[PDB]
Formats: sequence, C-alpha cells, structure tokens
Amino acid sequence: MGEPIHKIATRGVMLWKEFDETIFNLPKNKLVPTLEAKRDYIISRLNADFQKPWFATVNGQARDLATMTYEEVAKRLVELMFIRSTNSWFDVTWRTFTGDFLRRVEERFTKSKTLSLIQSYSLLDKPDEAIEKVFNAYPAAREQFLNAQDIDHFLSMCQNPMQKPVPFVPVLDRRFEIFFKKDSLWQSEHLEAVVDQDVQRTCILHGPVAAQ
Amino acid sequence: NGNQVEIQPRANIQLDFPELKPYKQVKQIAPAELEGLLDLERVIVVTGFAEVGPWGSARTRWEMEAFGEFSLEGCVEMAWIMGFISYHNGNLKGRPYTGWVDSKTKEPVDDKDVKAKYETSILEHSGIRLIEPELFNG
Amino acid sequence: GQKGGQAIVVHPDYLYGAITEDRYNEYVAKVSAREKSAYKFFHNGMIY
Repeated sequence: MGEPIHKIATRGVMLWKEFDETIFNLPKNKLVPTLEAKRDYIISRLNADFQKPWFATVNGQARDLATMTYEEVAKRLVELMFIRSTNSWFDVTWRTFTGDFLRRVEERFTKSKTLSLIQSYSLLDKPDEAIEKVFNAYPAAREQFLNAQDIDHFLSMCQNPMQKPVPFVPVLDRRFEIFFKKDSLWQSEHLEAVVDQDVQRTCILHGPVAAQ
Repeated sequence: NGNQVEIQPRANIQLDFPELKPYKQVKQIAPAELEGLLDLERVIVVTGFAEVGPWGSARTRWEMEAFGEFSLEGCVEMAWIMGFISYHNGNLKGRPYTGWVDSKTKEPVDDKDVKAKYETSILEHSGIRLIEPELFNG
Repeated sequence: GQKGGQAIVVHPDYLYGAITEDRYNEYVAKVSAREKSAYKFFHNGMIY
C-alpha cells in the first residue's frame, strides 16, 4: 500500500528498494513496457537475490511457462514447495496445488474416461514417486510444452484466495507488484523453505536505533 | 456405520509432424548407394500444407475422410471453427473460469460434453448439403 | 480446356538415405525443437 517499513538491508530488501524506485513507481501506461524491456534483468535478479524466485527456471536456464514441459513444471513445484529436510510439504495448500496440477496433466493427456492415478493427495508425501507414476502413465507430457489453456489454469490457481501465496513469481504483468510483495514476512522464521536456506534473500523487520 | 475420482479427457490438438525414425531403420529403407548420390538442392519436398474446405481444416477433413467420424480433438476443432464454442479466461458468474464456453449463452462447456452438445449440428452444417442462402448473399 | 496434369509424391523417408548420420541427427534435433515451438504458437493463436 506504500507504507514505509524498516527492514534489514539484505540483498532481497535491496532488490525491493531498487524495484520500488524503478518499476513500482511507474505510471500504469508505462509499467508493462518497462517489465517487457527489463525481463532478463528482472528474472536474473529474482533468481539470484530474492525469496520469491522466477518460477520458470529449469536447471538455471530462465524460461517461460509456455516454454516448460508439464514434467518440468511438476518437478519445479516439488522443488520449491517440498522440504527435503523435514520430508514434508511446507503447507498442505501447496500440496493441493501440486495435486491439482497433476490431475490436470492426466486430464490433458488421457484419451478416455479413466481412474486418476492420484486418488488422494496424501500420496504426494513422496513427491518423486507420484511424479514418476503420473508421467510414466502419460509419457508424452515429458516433452510437450504446456497447452496455452493450462498456462492460464496454472496462473489462475496461483491467484487462489483460499491458499497460501505461492513462493515464486510465475509471470510478469500488471500484478507483478502483488506477486513480488505479498506474504513476505514468514520466510525469516522458516529458512528451510527458502531456495538456498539463504537469509540474504529474506526480509527481516528491525528498527535502526534499537539495533545498537 | 455412517459415512473413486474419475478423470475426463481434455482435447489436446496436435500438429501431426511426420515421425522420424532412428538413422538405422531409415538407412534400411533406401539403397545404400543413395548416400551422396543426390544433389539435395534439386530435390523438392513439401514442408507444410493446409486447407479451408467443407469439412474445415486438413486435420478435420482427414479425420472425416479416413475414419468417418470426429475424435475429441476433431470435434473441439470443428466446434471452434464453426463458432459454437469460444475460450474464456476470467471470472464467469463471479467464480473464475478457464476453458471453453458456449459462444451464445456463455455457459461453461467441458471438452467431454462438446460431442453431445454440438456434434449433431456440426455434422448438419458441414460438407455437401443444401445450399444455405445466408452464406451466399441471400 | 484440355488441362491435364500429374504429380508423384514419394515417402519422405527416402530422402534421409541420401545424407550422413550426423546430418540426419542434427536435423532431427532441430525439427523437434521447431515442433514444440509450433505447438505453443498454435494453441495460443487458437484460443486467443
């Protein structure tokens, strides 16, 4: 909403400040052209220095949702929402998100009425095996980019109100500020759910004078 | 004592590029002496094709020609060509919706339901049929 | 108006016998990439 906040000057907060003075203060008619002009720089900054990385990044190569395979999307979701140390999903709504995506994968690549291979999302407590099952049943999904409709569906369910906000930036558009800023305070207490357990990516509220 | 999820097919239209075999099989098909015998600047190939006709595109026309009836992908393509269905992405009756809607009523349509909703009208208004004055300036 | 014509089209796999394995493999990789881009474009263009 534009209110000042005192935060520790981490790389993530420094990126926040840079965007504040370079992107988020732009008028509406200039926001999209600027994002489009700066896509590569913005994506690299997100992946390097922020707690919400660019979602469509496969093995360090920046991409788009339209340029990812279904399998790549599923694995990226598991990589960003599933904690290996605790062997659990950080929260159950992200589990539901990934399960919804896998159900859509099955719907896209199935030829007739069939039983879902994910009967209960509780099967996703071992995400690797569930992904292997889904993409062994539908191997064509490992080498086909997302149908445009499924891109739209993915971005729609990134905007689900009854769901913890997704821990990544999925698209650059008029709602980039919302994607970048929303739900930014929990990561300080749960570094196990940050990309490299890196505190420098997170935002920590602290007073300047009281810091002494 | 007190108190299975089924998955519906969604149309996945393919471009149908030619399948490319391993070099071993493809080498088996043509004489071994053909390698380096031909001036490939003098060999003409077809790299793409298309059509607009009474049975829609080349994909839907071929489905009708070879199999006599439309698959799910063919039915969805014919429905979209004829303007029966249109894509929607946004709030629809408040709730968000991503998918096909009936072009006239704007009600959501599942891919599985396209055949039941539309196939009969698609077939009635495709191919050789009585001349429709509205298509030819009265 | 006495317009007679004939064309003969031959199966595309006979072309590949004319080239080396390395050239064929590089062609296959390029075609696969192009086909994925074409699918992306086709579906975007269709729904919009």
